[PDB]
Amino acid sequence: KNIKIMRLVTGEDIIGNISESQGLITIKKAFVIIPMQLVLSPWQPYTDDKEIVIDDSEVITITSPKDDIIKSYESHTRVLENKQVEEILRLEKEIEDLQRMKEQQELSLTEASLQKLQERRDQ
Amino acid sequence: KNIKIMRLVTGEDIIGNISESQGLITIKKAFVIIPMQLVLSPWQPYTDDKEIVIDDSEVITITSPKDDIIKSYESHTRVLENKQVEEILRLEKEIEDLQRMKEQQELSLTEASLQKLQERRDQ
Amino acid sequence: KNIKIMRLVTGEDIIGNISESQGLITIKKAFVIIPMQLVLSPWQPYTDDKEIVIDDSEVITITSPKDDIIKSYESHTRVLENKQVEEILRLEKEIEDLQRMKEQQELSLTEASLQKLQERRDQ
Amino acid sequence: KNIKIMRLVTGEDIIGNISESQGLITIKKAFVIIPMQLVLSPWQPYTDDKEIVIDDSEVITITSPKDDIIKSYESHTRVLENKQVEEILRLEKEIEDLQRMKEQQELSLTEASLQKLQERRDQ
Ligand SMILES: [Ba+2]
Ligand SMILES: [Ba+2]
Ligand SMILES: [Ba+2]
Ligand SMILES: [Ba+2]
Repeated sequence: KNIKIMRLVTGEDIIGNISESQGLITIKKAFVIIPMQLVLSPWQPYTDDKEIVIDDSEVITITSPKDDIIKSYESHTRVLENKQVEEILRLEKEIEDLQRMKEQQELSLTEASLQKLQERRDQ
Repeated sequence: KNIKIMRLVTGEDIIGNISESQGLITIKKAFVIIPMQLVLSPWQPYTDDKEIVIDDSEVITITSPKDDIIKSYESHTRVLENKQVEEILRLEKEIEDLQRMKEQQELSLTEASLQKLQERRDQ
Repeated sequence: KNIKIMRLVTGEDIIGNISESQGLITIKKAFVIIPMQLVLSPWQPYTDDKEIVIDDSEVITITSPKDDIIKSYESHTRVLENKQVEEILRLEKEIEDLQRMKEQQELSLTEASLQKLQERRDQ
Repeated sequence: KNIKIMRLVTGEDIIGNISESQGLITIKKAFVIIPMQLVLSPWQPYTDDKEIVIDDSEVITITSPKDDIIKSYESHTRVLENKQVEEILRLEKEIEDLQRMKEQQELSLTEASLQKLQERRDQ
């Protein structure tokens, strides 16, 4: 584990897990720090990739942060995971309930209705 | 097929498929006729059984109806089946969409998060 | 266990545990279903008998219900038992407290007062 | 086919078909993603070239996107083509109608008028 803040050539502050292998660096769980206490936002809200590879030629400064920001970052990154798991449980329960109710509703049906059901499902 | 209206000892009018075997009669797709044009309602809205067996000692009159009521009954009994099939398709599509979205959401997860997911699902 | 709804000659819907032995049937934990969701009420609120015996000649239809009503009936029949037990605990605690307080109050008394107490209790 | 979102040094998000051959990359059907649901806009609205060649030294991150954005991008890129074809049909029909009407109008003319027509067309 290695948490190091950095400043991008664009002019923004990125905090996350860093790995510097061969110049090009790998970033995990990156967060944009908005100056405003502190506010953190997702860096790449359009991708699900765990790691993002960038080039060291496009980063200005890489430095270790103070402990308060470390605590805030850890708290935020565990709250997000907890909420994600809670939503997964909610979705699974709703899916199970809907499937059971649909099964019971479909159970009471006639033969011709079942044939029409199959035909329209095929269509 | 045999459609015969009847009047119950309670004082209500039941229309549906009738079968008189050994005194006790079997009724399918029974409908209560409300005097008000004509209005039909389900007879036993708390059961999913296709056939209901009653005793001939508890029915006053059993007579064949006119053609207009036959047409209305057939129209209503096909509209109900059509709506039932449409709702079955709606439910199946919603279930499939929800399952797919939950699968994609669960795909992006970490190992420790997956372990916590499994533990809480077991609980 | 056997839950079957039935319709009485009076024109009401009874749900509960049923046992058909020799024509005459035994009913346990009967509930009147009021058409209004669903609302259930006690059938015989003036008796404490667990089982009630009626005659099959006085019942119109006996049919198995759908699963939603089964779930509602089970929930209601466990909530009633839970509330009954809670009230039993409340009454026992109140009785114990009152008895203890009366005992301490009676402890501080004189001999002539005790004799008058005994005489008036005898009266 | 290969759809990968990327972030430019300018600070914008480009989604489209990507091909990385020799460092310099080729982009087809590029779209600017405006953060606002999602909104997509054309990247180069002043050129008709199918492919645009850029340099990898001018791109920060290249990552695969999630499925929702893929679906939205495919829907938008088929709607645009459908509308383009519809407009082509509209224009062709209008041109044919105008040409036919002009032909019929020109048919009814005199010899001297035809000579003046030819002279002024030559001018
Ligand atoms: Ba540097
Ligand atoms: Ba009779
Ligand atoms: Ba009977
Ligand atoms: Ba690069």
